[PDB]
Amino acid sequence: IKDMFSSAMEVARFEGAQIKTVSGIRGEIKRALSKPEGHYRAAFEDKILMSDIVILRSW
Amino acid sequence: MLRRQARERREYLYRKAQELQDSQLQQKRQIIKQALAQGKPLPKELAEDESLQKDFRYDQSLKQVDDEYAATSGIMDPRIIVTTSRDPSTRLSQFAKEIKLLFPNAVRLNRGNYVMPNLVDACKKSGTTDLVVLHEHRGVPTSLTISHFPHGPTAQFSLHNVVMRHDIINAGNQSEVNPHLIFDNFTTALGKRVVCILKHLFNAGPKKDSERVITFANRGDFISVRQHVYVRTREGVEIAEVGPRFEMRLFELRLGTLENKDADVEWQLRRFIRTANKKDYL
Amino acid sequence: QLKNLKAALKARGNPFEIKAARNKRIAVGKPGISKQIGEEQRKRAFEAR
Amino acid sequence: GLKVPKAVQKELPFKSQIHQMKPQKKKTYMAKRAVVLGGDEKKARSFIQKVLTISKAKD
Amino acid sequence: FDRTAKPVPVITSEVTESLEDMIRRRIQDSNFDDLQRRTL
Amino acid sequence: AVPSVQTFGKKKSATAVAHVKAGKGLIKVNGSPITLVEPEILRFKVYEPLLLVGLDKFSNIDIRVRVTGGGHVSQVYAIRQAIAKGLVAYHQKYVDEQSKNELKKAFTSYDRTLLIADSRRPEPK
Amino acid sequence: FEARQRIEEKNKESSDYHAKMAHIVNTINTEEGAEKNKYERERKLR
RNA sequence: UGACGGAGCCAGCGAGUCUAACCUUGGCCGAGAGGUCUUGGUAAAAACUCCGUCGUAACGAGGAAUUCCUAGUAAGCGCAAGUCAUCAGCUUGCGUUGAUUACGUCCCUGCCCUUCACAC
Ligand SMILES: [Mg+2]
Ligand SMILES: [Mg+2]
Ligand SMILES: [Mg+2]
Repeated sequence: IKDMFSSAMEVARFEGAQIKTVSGIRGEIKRALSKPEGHYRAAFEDKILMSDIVILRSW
Repeated sequence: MLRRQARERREYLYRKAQELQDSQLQQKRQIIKQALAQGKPLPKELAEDESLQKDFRYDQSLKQVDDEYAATSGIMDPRIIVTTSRDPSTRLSQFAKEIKLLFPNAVRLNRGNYVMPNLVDACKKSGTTDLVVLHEHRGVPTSLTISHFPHGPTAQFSLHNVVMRHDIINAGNQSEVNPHLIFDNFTTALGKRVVCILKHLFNAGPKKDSERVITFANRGDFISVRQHVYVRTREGVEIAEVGPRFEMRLFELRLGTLENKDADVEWQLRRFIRTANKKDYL
Repeated sequence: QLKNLKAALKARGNPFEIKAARNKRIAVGKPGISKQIGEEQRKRAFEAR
Repeated sequence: GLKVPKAVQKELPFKSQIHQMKPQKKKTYMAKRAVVLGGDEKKARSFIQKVLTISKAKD
Repeated sequence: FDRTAKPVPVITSEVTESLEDMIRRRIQDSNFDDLQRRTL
Repeated sequence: AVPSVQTFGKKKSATAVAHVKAGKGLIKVNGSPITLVEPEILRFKVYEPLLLVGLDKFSNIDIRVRVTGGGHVSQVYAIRQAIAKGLVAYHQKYVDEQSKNELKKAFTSYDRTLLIADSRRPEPK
Repeated sequence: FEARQRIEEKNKESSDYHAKMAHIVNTINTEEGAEKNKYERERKLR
């Protein structure tokens, strides 16, 4: 995933956080990718599409 | 062999499906037995079932370890092969040796270009009981899968906080007696299932004064595995870590060998269900 | 390790809490103690928040 | 539609083997011989396949 | 924010001591859960 | 119908199918003459049957070999095994059994792998 | 560390809520149901 | 036991209407939303065999110690997939080429076990 965070430092703060797609597919922030800054790896309960948008709910 | 193994699985699978159907019948016989002993009236369904009452005369004279392990439990000592993933790192080779020393009847085998169907077929020919395959990430063990032959189950674990004995200086050599086993805090049926799988990797009938103990301690589905050597003192017991340390968390359990990806799953870890955090299955 | 243990205890009457490095030309740290101190200091800080 | 792997399709029992006709590339003689009535018959043959299209959709 | 999974436990010194106390108790009571050879 | 026989040779993933029939001594591999088999250094390997029993026996038959899978070496071994098995089977079916016995004796005396598959199945220890 | 604390707090809060809601529902059924049945029999007696 | 170029040629895994860049220069249309075009920069089977050419600050194959390893094994080569844990600073599979040395001994080092015929 991209555009959620600006740098890998921010991702580490949210590692393990709960996320979902518009379709309702639930996932998790697994690890921050070294290159480029802000990109990160996530695992979802089912395969997602490129058109989907992932959301992290926070308060 | 191949024809014999195939039929034996079909008969085993057929026997299970009948047993699930027979479970209601078994309970009905229990009600009849209780009523005869206590004298209470039978329920209406049992009262009008003439066939069951006639059958009860023959079935009156009717009376544990899992079905796969029941045949050889406590009779034949296990035969275990410990292998790794293709092109293993040096650390994984060392760790595979440590796991080999952990189990008294384990043999380490090099997996260079061995194919998974070939590996299981080769082990089944030689009478091997279990197969252990280890994975790693940059020289850090990550997973451990145990496949019980000839027909499963296959239990896969993920290893965390691994501390190998090669990291210890002047550690010395291990003792290779048949060790005592400790299974702490396994309550649920799945916990009993895991205990049965892990228990049978060891030889039966350790000596009472055996000086080596292996403990599998369940703490929130993370089974801590430790190996200790103890000396009975005059006012208690003193133990010492021999290693390795690691915590293993079950995440899959299939009714078949590790080769068969189509084997029916006995249990899997659901991580994305909303109530995942709340309950501990083991 | 046990034979050393029996020799030690009879003389008197856990090397895994230490990692030891390899000398290329030795105990380097304390995981259980350091992580415990590392975990406790943020625990009281969490209590403060 | 589902496509069965050829490795699986090869080692299937006699009863269940999927019948997959290959396309023909060389022109068959009967394909070069058959006469198709044009003009009036074309208009009376397009009309029918329209009528059967409506009837199937209505049902 | 919410977290989907509980983090992997950290082996602190207190955790080891609690684990060690159980092992010493079991050995002292001489109660072990180990496979027993079947008769005949 | 023209008398013909079919045989298989196998080495690792390489599989060769040999069809041997009455003919005029035409040996082909994958639609080309046997003399063009590659690598050249191992060419005499695939010649080994033809030379061990003599080219006179092949003067009355045509052999067509089709090879798929594996690498160069395994393909060569599959070809030679298929050729030997095809010759023996043809002499079994459409010629006296005495010559069959002589062919089997020669091939087994030189190299038994020409007839029986060389399978290095794993053996745990 | 913060993730561990949040999960344990959430689980504790959820368990208490379910116990509390069960208690108020059970007590209402038992005490008011008794009067409901107790009244109904008098109407039957009448 | 090279580099460059050309030629010949050999695998097995793998198929969700699903697979996938970024930053700019400007034209036109449109109330807006936006749509289309234009533009520069940045990032992103191999082995094998045959033929022809040249030519033999840091570092030039890695000390002491220490670890592992017995046949389709060590080692080399590439191709796929990412399968609720783990993994992409990577992980797991798949095929290709494929050896040397031992397969004996309890001498040393550890661990372990012992103290129904006939014949002994
Ligand atoms: Mg290797
Ligand atoms: Mg590789
Ligand atoms: Mg690897």
